[PDB]
Amino acid sequence: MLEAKFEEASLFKRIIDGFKDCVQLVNFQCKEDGIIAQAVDDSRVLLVSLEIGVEAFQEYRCDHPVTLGMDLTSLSKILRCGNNTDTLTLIADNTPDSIILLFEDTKKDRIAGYSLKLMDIDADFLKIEELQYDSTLSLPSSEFSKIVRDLSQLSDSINIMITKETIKFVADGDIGSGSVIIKPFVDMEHPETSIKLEMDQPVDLTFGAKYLLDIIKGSSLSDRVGIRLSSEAPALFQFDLKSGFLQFFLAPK
Amino acid sequence: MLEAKFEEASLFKRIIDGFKDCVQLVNFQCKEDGIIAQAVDDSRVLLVSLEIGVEAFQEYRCDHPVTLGMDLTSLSKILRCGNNTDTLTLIADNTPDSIILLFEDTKKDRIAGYSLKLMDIDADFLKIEELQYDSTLSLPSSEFSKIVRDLSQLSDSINIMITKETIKFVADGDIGSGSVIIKPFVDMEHPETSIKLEMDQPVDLTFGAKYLLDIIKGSSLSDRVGIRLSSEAPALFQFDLKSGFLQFFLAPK
Repeated sequence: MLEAKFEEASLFKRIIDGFKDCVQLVNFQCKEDGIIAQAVDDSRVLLVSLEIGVEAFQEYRCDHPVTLGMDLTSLSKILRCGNNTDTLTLIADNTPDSIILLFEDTKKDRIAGYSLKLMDIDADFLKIEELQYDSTLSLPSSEFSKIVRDLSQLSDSINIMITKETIKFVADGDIGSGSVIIKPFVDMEHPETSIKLEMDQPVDLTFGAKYLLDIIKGSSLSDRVGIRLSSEAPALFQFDLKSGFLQFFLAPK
Repeated sequence: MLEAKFEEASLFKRIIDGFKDCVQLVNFQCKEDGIIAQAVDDSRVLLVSLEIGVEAFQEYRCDHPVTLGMDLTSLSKILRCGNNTDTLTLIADNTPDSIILLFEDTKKDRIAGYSLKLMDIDADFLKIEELQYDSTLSLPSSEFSKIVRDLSQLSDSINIMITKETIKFVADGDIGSGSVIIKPFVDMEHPETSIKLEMDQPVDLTFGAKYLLDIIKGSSLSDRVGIRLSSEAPALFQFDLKSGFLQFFLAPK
């Protein structure tokens, strides 16, 4: 048996939102300390990686390991029906054919439950090693969205350059041309607004805008996003959850 | 989908307690206005009949009719695990192979769920008609237990006679012999303790003690029990629930 209950259904919706647009079928591997879910883009360009620990749930129980392979387009249509402020409880038995999603509001005395047919996903193992990066930075995730959403109009590629106190984004296409420079800064009154940069080595990297358009969809999960960049390895984008994260690994062109 | 949630798991335990000892396999027929479950004794002597309306649950949802055929010995072993003060939620999908029982305590942040395999019961339809009875009476259900438990030791049969202000029980066997006479009475300060009798016609009936031993197991569900007796028809024993009842129909020897 598995019982994983979110205080706010919304949390789970937004988790599925960072995923559904760039991968369709994902296994969710539940065990005693919580859930990880990890998927590749088809084209092997984008790896997505979720961790939700026990502490993220209102109440959680998983005595024996289960894999919940579920279609995110389907899952997402069921999640659409929940009030975004409801209780969400996931329930699945020992060897599951199905998952049960149960929206509950103890205030209004309203209860709803939906059933989602699990499927056999059979994905490639993902070997995600822990690395050292040339540069590390954080900023409000919504500042990151706005830059990505704006420059994306102009080019399929966005170039990111990091130099001593400079984070530079550039997009150059057929119609137009964009350039944004942000500087690390400490915000006395509002530290959540700060841009932090830690640079061991300058970096200069190009990424497909389409993939950055996918990653910025993790934004609703966290005020801030952490970007780790390196000349040899894929870049890493991370949105911290209360007791977990959503990570994207992206390869430069 | 079906979601039927009891504020107190205990209510459901005691409901299953009035049943499990005299019938093993019962269908529970859920629909929009709630659940009825009805079973015969093998020997066709004892009919059991449950009604639980919507108002009996904390929250209830059943849009489409489902039959939950379940083994009460099994069901009862799962129910044993619940804290008697917990939340119990029953969940079953559209066409169910299984039922899910979910014990929850929002105070301790403890959650447990168990799965029970439904089975195909195939019972006889029960034609339960509404009748006129010679005599009708109520009394504390626990007074009824004590009389039945005591006289049962002495004889496989208990004789019940009703005359103008007299309710008489008699048991006569090989070892011993018992006689209890209770008189209708109004209890000023404590009306729940009253014995009420309404007699249209005297009655004189014998019943198998074993079957009365089964019926008095409905006692934990209600302070009072109503007994309706007639010379032509089976006797009717009823424990009222908050918005339903548990009935037993019993044929005299």
